[PDB]
Amino acid sequence: PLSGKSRESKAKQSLQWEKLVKRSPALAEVTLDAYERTILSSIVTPDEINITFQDIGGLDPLISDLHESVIYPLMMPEVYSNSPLLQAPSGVLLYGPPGCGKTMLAKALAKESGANFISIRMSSIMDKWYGESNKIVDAMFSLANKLQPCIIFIDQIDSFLRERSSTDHEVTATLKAEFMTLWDGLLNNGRVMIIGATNRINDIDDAFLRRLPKRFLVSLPGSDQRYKILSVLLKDTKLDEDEFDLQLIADNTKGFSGSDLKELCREAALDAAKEYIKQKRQLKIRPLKTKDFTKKLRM
Amino acid sequence: GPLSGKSRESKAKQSLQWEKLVKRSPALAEVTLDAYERTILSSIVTPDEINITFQDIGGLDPLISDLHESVIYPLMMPEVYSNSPLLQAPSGVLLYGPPGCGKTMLAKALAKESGANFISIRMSSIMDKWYGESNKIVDAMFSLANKLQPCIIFIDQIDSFLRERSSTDHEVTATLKAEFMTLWDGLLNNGRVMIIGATNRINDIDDAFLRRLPKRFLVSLPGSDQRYKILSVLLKDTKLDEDEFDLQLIADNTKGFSGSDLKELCREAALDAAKEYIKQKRQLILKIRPLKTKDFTKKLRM
Amino acid sequence: LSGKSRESKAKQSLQWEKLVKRSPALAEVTLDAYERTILSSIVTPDEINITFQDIGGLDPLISDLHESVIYPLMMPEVYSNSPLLQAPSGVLLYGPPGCGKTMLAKALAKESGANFISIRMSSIMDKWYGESNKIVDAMFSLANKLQPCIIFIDQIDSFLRERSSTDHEVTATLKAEFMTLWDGLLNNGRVMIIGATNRINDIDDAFLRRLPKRFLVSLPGSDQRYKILSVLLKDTKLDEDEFDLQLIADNTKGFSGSDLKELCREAALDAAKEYIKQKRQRPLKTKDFTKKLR
Amino acid sequence: PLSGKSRESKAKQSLQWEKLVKRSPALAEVTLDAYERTILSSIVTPDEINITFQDIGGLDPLISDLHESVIYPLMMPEVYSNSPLLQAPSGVLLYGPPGCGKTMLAKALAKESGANFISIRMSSIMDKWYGESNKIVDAMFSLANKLQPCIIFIDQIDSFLRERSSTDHEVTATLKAEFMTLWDGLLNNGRVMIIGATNRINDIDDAFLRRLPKRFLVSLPGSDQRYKILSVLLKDTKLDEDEFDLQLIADNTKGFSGSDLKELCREAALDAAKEYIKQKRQLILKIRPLKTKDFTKKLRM
Amino acid sequence: GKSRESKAKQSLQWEKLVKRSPALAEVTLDAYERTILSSIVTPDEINITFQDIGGLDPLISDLHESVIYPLMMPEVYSNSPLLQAPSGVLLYGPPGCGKTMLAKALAKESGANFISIRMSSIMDKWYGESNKIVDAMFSLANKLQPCIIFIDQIDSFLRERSSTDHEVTATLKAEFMTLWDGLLNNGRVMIIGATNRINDIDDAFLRRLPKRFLVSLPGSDQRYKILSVLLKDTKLDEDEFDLQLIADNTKGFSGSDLKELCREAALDAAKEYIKQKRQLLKIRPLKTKDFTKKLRM
Amino acid sequence: GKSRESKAKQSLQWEKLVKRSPALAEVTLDAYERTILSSIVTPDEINITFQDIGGLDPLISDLHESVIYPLMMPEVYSNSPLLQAPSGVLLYGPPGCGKTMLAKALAKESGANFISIRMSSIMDKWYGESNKIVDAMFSLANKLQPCIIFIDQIDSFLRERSSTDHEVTATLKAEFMTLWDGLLNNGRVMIIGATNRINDIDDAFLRRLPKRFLVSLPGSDQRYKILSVLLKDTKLDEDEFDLQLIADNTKGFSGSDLKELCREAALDAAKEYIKQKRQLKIRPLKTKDFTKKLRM
Ligand SMILES: Nc1ncnc2c1ncn2[C@@H]1O[C@H](COP(=O)(O)OP(=O)(O)OP(=O)(O)O)[C@@H](O)[C@H]1O
Ligand SMILES: Nc1ncnc2c1ncn2[C@@H]1O[C@H](COP(=O)(O)OP(=O)(O)OP(=O)(O)O)[C@@H](O)[C@H]1O
Ligand SMILES: Nc1ncnc2c1ncn2[C@@H]1O[C@H](COP(=O)(O)OP(=O)(O)OP(=O)(O)O)[C@@H](O)[C@H]1O
Ligand SMILES: Nc1ncnc2c1ncn2[C@@H]1O[C@H](COP(=O)(O)OP(=O)(O)OP(=O)(O)O)[C@@H](O)[C@H]1O
Ligand SMILES: Nc1ncnc2c1ncn2[C@@H]1O[C@H](COP(=O)(O)OP(=O)(O)OP(=O)(O)O)[C@@H](O)[C@H]1O
Ligand SMILES: Nc1ncnc2c1ncn2[C@@H]1O[C@H](COP(=O)(O)OP(=O)(O)OP(=O)(O)O)[C@@H](O)[C@H]1O
Ligand SMILES: [Mg+2]
Ligand SMILES: [Mg+2]
Ligand SMILES: [Mg+2]
Ligand SMILES: [Mg+2]
Ligand SMILES: [Mg+2]
Ligand SMILES: [Mg+2]
Repeated sequence: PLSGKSRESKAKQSLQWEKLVKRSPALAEVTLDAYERTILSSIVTPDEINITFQDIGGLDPLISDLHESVIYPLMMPEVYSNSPLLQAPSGVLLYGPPGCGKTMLAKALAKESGANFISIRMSSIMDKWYGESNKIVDAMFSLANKLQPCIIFIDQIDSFLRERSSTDHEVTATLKAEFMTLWDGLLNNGRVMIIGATNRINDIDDAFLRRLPKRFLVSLPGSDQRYKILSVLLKDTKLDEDEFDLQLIADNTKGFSGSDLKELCREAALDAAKEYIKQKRQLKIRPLKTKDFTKKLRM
Repeated sequence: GPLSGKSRESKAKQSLQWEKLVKRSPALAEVTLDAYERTILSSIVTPDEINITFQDIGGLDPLISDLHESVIYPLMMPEVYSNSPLLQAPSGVLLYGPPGCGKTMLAKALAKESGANFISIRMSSIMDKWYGESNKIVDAMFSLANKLQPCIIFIDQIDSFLRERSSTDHEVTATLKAEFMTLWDGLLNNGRVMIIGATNRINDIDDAFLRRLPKRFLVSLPGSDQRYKILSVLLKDTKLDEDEFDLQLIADNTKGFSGSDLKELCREAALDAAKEYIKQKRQLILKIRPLKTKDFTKKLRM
Repeated sequence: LSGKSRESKAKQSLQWEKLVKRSPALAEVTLDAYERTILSSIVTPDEINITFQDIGGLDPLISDLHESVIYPLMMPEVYSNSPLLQAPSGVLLYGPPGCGKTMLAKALAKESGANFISIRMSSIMDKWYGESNKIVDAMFSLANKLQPCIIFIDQIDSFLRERSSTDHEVTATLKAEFMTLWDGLLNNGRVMIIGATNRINDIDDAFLRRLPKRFLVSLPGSDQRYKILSVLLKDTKLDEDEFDLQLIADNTKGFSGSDLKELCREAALDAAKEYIKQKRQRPLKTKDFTKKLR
Repeated sequence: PLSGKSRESKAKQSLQWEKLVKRSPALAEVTLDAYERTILSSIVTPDEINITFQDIGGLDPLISDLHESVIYPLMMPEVYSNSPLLQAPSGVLLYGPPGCGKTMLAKALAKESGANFISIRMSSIMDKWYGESNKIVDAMFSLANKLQPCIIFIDQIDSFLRERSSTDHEVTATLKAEFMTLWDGLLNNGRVMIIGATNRINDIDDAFLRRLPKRFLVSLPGSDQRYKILSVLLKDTKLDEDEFDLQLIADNTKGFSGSDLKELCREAALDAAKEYIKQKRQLILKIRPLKTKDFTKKLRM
Repeated sequence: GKSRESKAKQSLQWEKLVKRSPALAEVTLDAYERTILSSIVTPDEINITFQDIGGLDPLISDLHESVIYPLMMPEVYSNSPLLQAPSGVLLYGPPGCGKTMLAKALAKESGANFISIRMSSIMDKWYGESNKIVDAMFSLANKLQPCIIFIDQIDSFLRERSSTDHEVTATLKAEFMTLWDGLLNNGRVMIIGATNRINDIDDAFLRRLPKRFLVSLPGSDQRYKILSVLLKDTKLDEDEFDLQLIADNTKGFSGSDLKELCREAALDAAKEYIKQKRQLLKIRPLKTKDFTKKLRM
Repeated sequence: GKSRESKAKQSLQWEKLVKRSPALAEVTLDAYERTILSSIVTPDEINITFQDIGGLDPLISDLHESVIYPLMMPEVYSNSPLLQAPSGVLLYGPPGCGKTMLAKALAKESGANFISIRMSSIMDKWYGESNKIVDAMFSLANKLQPCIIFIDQIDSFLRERSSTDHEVTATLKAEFMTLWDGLLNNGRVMIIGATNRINDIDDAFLRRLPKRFLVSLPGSDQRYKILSVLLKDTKLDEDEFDLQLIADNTKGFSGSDLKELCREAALDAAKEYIKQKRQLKIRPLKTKDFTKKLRM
């Protein structure tokens, strides 16, 4: 193990295992090894994510495609048992320009999708002790198999699954080989699926990119997609009907990512409520206007 | 006395795999093992654990027949070949090629249909942080493969295990790979042990390890007829349209598609064609409509 | 790990005690070993001599930075009415060198009231395998533990370089880990990562999106040069009639804040050499400034 | 605890000891330590080897040089006792490209040469327990001295004797230092010679390379050498009297190692006889004589 | 192991056993059996009811239906030979959960004669004394026919056999394996074990413990039941006290952790009354707030 | 054990126990119990008051009202069964703080019989002797009913159990777990332990230590209080001496660091008086002596 020895890590693992058993009572009889228990600290429950698929704007076709091709085949195998071709992908890639909502879809998958979610970082695998990283990867796949509808999420997967080179470190090379062997090898994986989000799809190795067959292009939002982005972002605000012209705001945000639109919303909200902020600091928020956004917009 | 592989579930897996091996070959009941060989026993792959036969791999029929006549028959039927010393099975086999073209499929078919005892070894079973334990693990792997006399030591992604040795290589990894070369082809040669590897990067393998893999199978990208064969195999046990489905057009337009790409395309086509049935069943919780060429070519890029 | 050194352990204990004195609620907080090593990089108050009143020219940028960064972060009760009023996840200071970005970070460290972590590439890279990623993860977990926290990366162009094949494996996986913790599945608390850079094109786009609030600390305007000269020449004897700051500001064309500092230092030093000579054996005037001007 | 705790290990050690005493009756009076008993499992007898010096083709000058400079100075010291310089080397390095015949020569030294053979491996040397590896190395040298004409063969010796650095393990550092001391130190090994085989000679430490002073370069075969290797491999195999032309195959196999030629011969015999095995498998008469085309169809030409 | 206090304890336990079961009277005991008699646990020495263990009701029911009733009432199960009592029982799990509570309730409410043996009574410095002690333990257990031999933290006694073990430890383990299941099999004797490290137990020793109970960490409803049991005969506020909130917010808590939390909460709630009593009505009824001060949410 | 000096010490401790608690008379102790009796410490041997621990006043009060009063005054806490004393107490934190100081103050004036055991007493070479020693330790602690068994540096004794541990250490730990919380539970016996490495302690052993006190490094106010306590019964200047400056510049210091600083400052301030005495009063302490050694 050599990572779940600390008392805080053991407490985290017990919390996550208790949550998993509460969600799936059949997991009570499932026993884990020390390395699998080390992986348990990477289990991410729907309670940790405060983000629903409803908070995703401009990706409704992508969400429906993701559902009907990924979520339901993984989560409803009885429905899809008419043909053996109706299966969940062995991997899923969410690739696109930065700020368009790949990790948003990952958070919604952690929350809304029934699948147990393991979000694994490189730091939780790379161990300086010899041969520990490969055992950690093997136990991650073993634990994902034991929690049978599991999703292994690797954020920024381009670095994890980088094109193998002769200059790669030995432990990294054995890590990548072990991941390729367990991901698709002699021994099949039962309803275990790997999800990756990345900005550079070309940095991913060809043999790793092959193991991510279902790829979702979370591209820069269109005009309508920006309209839905703004509608989702300015939820739970004033949004006066006469003072606000959302369509003009959406068309003025040419080449704007979702994170940039969040920044624009935050700036406009801070500027519009600044008088109320000063009054509250000394001791209502004015309706949001197109003037505030247009002042913050370049146009 | 290895410090790893002594877990209770690991011991249960070793007992189960040994039971399966003894049931397959009753002569192995008298065979005794050391503890390190018992930890190697967890990597034994028994034919019931594999769902893939040689009939499930399409477009590699010349390769499959060549693999049979040059690898499987000289190893599994030595009495037929016991007339010339040059008719012996190769000491190693390399299935190399672009990703997704069917190397693990051939490994699965070798584990199932060949009848050789199969050890699929991963590096996490070999690397041990304790000093001189990886070498003992490798020695036990070769000793166990010699005890189960017709054996295949399969190492998937063997280009990482048998990578080009260098001065920057780790000490334990260097002695591990040197021990692997010594046991693979050295003094006291193995009886009927064959080491099969699968790589995407053949040029990453060391020259000495490569020499020890004299039989090389290039599982290259499929051609038009080969892609038709893969599409026909993948679309078996599935309702297909009559006088409307054009598999030849799909195979022709899938230029550069590996077998995994065709598998994903077939999966997506089945998901698209059955979507109305999926909705109807979800409402409950006709049948799947026959797959047309328009269904395949909708998402197929030309 | 750097926590083996006796001096490093003493520094970590001193920084932890300063943090606990600042925030008494941190007494019950336990830290990992890697977070303890990150504790050596923490810049508590009463170490920085730079105040927000010590920066001239960029006072509108100071007020904008306050109202958009410090108050949203340090006063969540005022901004808690709406979920769009939270502090930015990242803040960028970019422009030409010598314009006061480092003082802006220093005044933020002294005056904002949030715990300040100043990290560097040299203090983040480790010799062993996987220790850099664990160190980055501990940095983010520590910044979450000290709930109002500002992580500073001076010369953030090098730390957040655009990813390419020429980058080392350790650096690439470090940057990916930084991305994952900065904006990933697990939302951070009131953690803000701030960097000062000279080149804005060297920053990765996926790291630029993580710095939504960008402040252009550019070359000063003429009124800004006047404010800079007034701040720099404070508590200094100046002539009531001979000294005139207007033409000093007007003649300084294409001069940054560091260049204005250099001009002020030379003008003060040529006059103070006479005082040193008198000691061995006069207010500052404009003519000394104009002599060095070209 | 000590290594080799298996009952099969005890059976192997006792069998090898009985073989050694049968070969040389003088060894019966020699008592062994526990670690020397564990080293006894690495004893290689000529009955375990089926490769003689006649099975190695294209290396006749190297084989004769190896004999007259290594085997005869060691196995027949009476002849060489006239001069103190006429002595066996402290070590022998068989280095070269992979597949060229170094392990063939080691097998032939184990079989034909009368020296007791210790084919040691790193799995029988390295031990996790403290100080056991050094005692194993010491007892290896003690046993080699007891079985007085002895060859300690370490295959892939570039990993055992790799260039020492500050990054090596403490156990390996003391292991290498103990091997260095016993190999060439104060106390003199009588007729113990350490033969090594490697592909990377440059990976060996200079202080260990100087302990392997008789170096044999088993290089890639020439056309004459390839002809001899093919003639050796194709012996006791039916070949065509007229259509078969070995010289053309030898000329066309440029850069082919001995292993490459062995694989070529194996696949040529498989494809040439393929009608015979098909009939036999149908049943379950005569193998067709091998022709030039059988090697040509498997060659690049 | 002979001393005046120990001899008095042995005599007291023997009269307790004789008064409990008249058949056990007029039975000759060896000196080593007499020494083993000091480890006999009687029902009055245990203050734990089966009702004092909450959150394990399926485990209590399974224990009664598979362990206690087959051992205690063979007459009901006499029709089929397959309904016999287990040779051994293992109560394994993480520390904190009620393995010792289960063992205490077995010592009090199963009705079997109980031998709670410890390593001090078994291990003996002199030659061959420990094996004779184990032999006498099994002989005494056979003499009191419905006997339970409870070895708490049984992973230390039944640890995996190795060469590094002492000669006397290996002989002890082999003697225990021989008497546990060998020739001349025992009567209604069951060796109940409790441990945290099940993997440390030897394979043959685990084989001799067929019926294994996993007393895992409590779930939310099990925590609610444990908190309800621990707060029995304790005044609780009618409206302020919310036990479900405390059960849901004590994630990862074992039963011992809940006991300590309840003790600390009671102390904090009754601090004012305790100070008033020390310097001179009743303890203040416990609220949710008292537990949430100590809670880390 | 089984020595003339050892038996004399055991007899002396037994007379001290019977003198303090008259009900302990006519109580028979086994040979191993008599051996454990040499580890009994008494208020005479400990010359440290709870008032001699500065800065830890909230910890002192918490320790009192949650440990000492529930253990030594059971009549007050009688009505509610949940008001019992903890089965164990752990004092953990960085070295230098008052963990042993707290243990000494508990040994003096908590009123409990104290067994300050060390690993030389418990661990024995002979077979089964250490388990019998632990059993007799618990039997003696139960006999002296309000007892406290203090094990300084308890991380080593209660370390995480492993199969690579010696069989006697594993058996010793299992016996300690069984007697600490098992069948036939102890009376008013509490196991207090001090450590710097709480993470080294086993999960079952840490479970058996429910009450845990973090004696962390002193703050500025705590440093002032510790300096005031350490500089008691010594002469300090009325005008030159200011404790707040020294407490401010002693950043990151523990109590031990302050004790050594105070000792160095006292030596340097009394150096000339000591030289005069060696040739043949104490100069009042000023801030110059403390800030001279201080590196700020
Ligand atoms: N489809 C969307 N719906 C709603 N908000 C969105 C959407 N896309 C982006 N955003 C906003 O922009 C932010 C982008 O964060 P996120 O982590 O999802 O980006 P990303 O696409 O994964 O980028 P990167 O991989 O570079 O981190 C979100 O937190 C949200 O505030
Ligand atoms: N010739 C084929 N016939 C049928 N299916 C195939 C064929 N080739 C590949 N596939 C499909 O591709 C999937 C992946 O297994 P495959 O054997 O292709 O991996 P691989 O070729 O070893 O590539 P990698 O080295 O990247 O693992 C299989 O599930 C299989 O369904
Ligand atoms: N507004 C200002 N008021 C006073 N001095 C200033 C101001 N701006 C810059 N300076 C001077 O510029 C010098 C250069 O440091 P400064 O903080 O400006 O660097 P910077 O803008 O962060 O540049 P870089 O990225 O090259 O480090 C300072 O030492 C300071 O004297
Ligand atoms: N000179 C030769 N004559 C006949 N056969 C040869 C010759 N060299 C090699 N071979 C064939 O190649 C096979 C392997 O050769 P060998 O094991 O000696 O390789 P090597 O030179 O030791 O390389 P490595 O050090 O990588 O093992 C032998 O079984 C033999 O049949
Ligand atoms: N299921 C439960 N119901 C009620 N109280 C419990 C339960 N489990 C534990 N407790 C409380 O916790 C205390 C300790 O529990 P117990 O003695 O069963 O643990 P243990 O099995 O000895 O731990 P270990 O596994 O470390 O030996 C008991 O005094 C009891 O009050
Ligand atoms: N709170 C305090 N008030 C006064 N003096 C103190 C205090 N804490 C420590 N000291 C000084 O430290 C000395 C004892 O230190 P102590 O042994 O308690 O440290 P510790 O934390 O127990 O060390 P360790 O954990 O390494 O055993 C005493 O002589 C005392 O002068
Ligand atoms: Mg992202
Ligand atoms: Mg594959
Ligand atoms: Mg700067
Ligand atoms: Mg060789
Ligand atoms: Mg217990
Ligand atoms: Mg102490």
